[PDB]
Amino acid sequence: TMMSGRPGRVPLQFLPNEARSLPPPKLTDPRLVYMGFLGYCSGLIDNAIRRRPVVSAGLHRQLLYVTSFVFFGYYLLKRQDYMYALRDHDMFAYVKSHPEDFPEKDKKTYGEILEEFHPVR
Amino acid sequence: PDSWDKDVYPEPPRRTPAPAPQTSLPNPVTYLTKIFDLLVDRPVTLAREFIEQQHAKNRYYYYHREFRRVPDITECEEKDILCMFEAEMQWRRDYKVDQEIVNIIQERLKACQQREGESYRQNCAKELEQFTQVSKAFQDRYSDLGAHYSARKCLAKQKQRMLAERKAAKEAAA
Ligand SMILES: CCCCCCCCCCCCCCCCCC(=O)OC[C@H](COP(=O)([O-])OCC(O)COP(=O)([O-])OC[C@@H](COC(=O)CCCCCCCCCCCCCCCCC)OC(=O)CCCCCCCCCCCCCCCCC)OC(=O)CCCCCCCCCCCCCCCCC
Ligand SMILES: CCCCCCCCCCCCCCCCC[C@@H](O)O[C@H](CO[C@H](O)CCCCCCCCCCCCCCC)COP(=O)(O)OCC[N+](C)(C)C
Repeated sequence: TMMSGRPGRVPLQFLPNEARSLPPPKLTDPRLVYMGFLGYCSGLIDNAIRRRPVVSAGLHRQLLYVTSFVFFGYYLLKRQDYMYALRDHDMFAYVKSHPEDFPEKDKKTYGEILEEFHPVR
Repeated sequence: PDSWDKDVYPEPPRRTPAPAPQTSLPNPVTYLTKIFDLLVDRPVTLAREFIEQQHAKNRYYYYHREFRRVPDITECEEKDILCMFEAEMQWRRDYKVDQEIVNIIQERLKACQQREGESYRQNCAKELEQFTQVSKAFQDRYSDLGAHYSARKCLAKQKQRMLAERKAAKEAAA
């Protein structure tokens, strides 16, 4: 468990207060659109299984499928973005605090770097 | 003609002997040349004159792209992706230009052999030496880079060649 037991972590909290400082996902996000597509596919499969006209019947049910999937997808995207931001924050802080472990290296140009040449013949 | 550059594509002056007939018989070649001029050359010349008149009314121009020089892979730092990209693109353009240079020299060689005809072995030695030198330099530059050639591989080959030349010079001086 990498990020479990991280200091200051409130248990059973889907989204903490420190995640409110990040940009929320746009409602037209491609991932949100894919969640809506999954909901629509679920509605079509429901119609097919219950032997109703696949594209015609149950418009209210299909709308509920799409809306529920988009709702949960929006919240899931927020949590995913927050966790990745947390990982980047921790990695940067550790690199900053351990310079002897992450030292800057002098950059040698390719004129000074010697590389062996292997002909193709 | 002004279509191409005479200095880039040289042609020796053309020496055509004057006709010196010794018989009273008519020349079928002369008669057929007159017929060809009367029936073909005049109509095609008139057609080209009309076409060129139509072209001169819509005269527009196009230009030759110029690329400014950029630092090469020697100047680029290690794993500096942007400088590496610029240098690699420049090296590829230089490779294309060198290929076209070799093509021009080869065209010189072929045209000279055909023009000289039966005395090509002696009269085309000047163009053979230029082709030999250009091909030697081009081969040393881009001989065995491979299918996935790159500026880094060409630089590594040049470093190997320079090290070999330095070692040979040191051994000779020893
Ligand atoms: C549409 C492209 C989809 C691409 C993939 C995306 C994922 C799948 C789509 C979501 C699920 C769709 C529904 C599934 C069940 C369909 C059942 C059916 O009959 O459907 C016929 C149904 C119409 O027929 P119906 O009169 O309602 O009822 C006829 C009876 O069902 C007739 O009943 P029956 O008793 O005659 O049925 C017998 C038939 C029953 O056969 C089926 O039911 C086959 C279809 C279901 C199989 C599983 C589907 C996939 C589920 C997810 C799995 C992963 C998908 C990706 C896989 C990738 C690798 C392959 O069984 C056989 O033929 C057995 C032999 C073949 C077996 C071996 C082949 C199996 C292939 C399985 C994979 C198929 C994947 C592609 C999807 C194909 C269907 C759309 O047509 C559709 O549902 C068409 C699709 C929906 C179109 C919506 C259009 C909306 C308006 C335009 C929108 C424009 C774009 C939006 C933006 C705005 C632009 C302006
Ligand atoms: C003022 C009061 C306001 C209160 C507001 C509510 C605060 C949050 C309340 C949460 C609900 C009450 C508790 C009910 C159970 C909570 C479950 C959830 O909220 O907890 C989170 C859990 O969230 C879930 O784990 C994330 C669900 C993700 C669902 C998708 C999984 C990803 C699959 C990848 C493909 C996705 C495909 C598309 C999916 C639809 C974090 O809990 P955590 O203490 O830390 O877990 C400890 C165990 N660990 C450490 C091992 C993890």
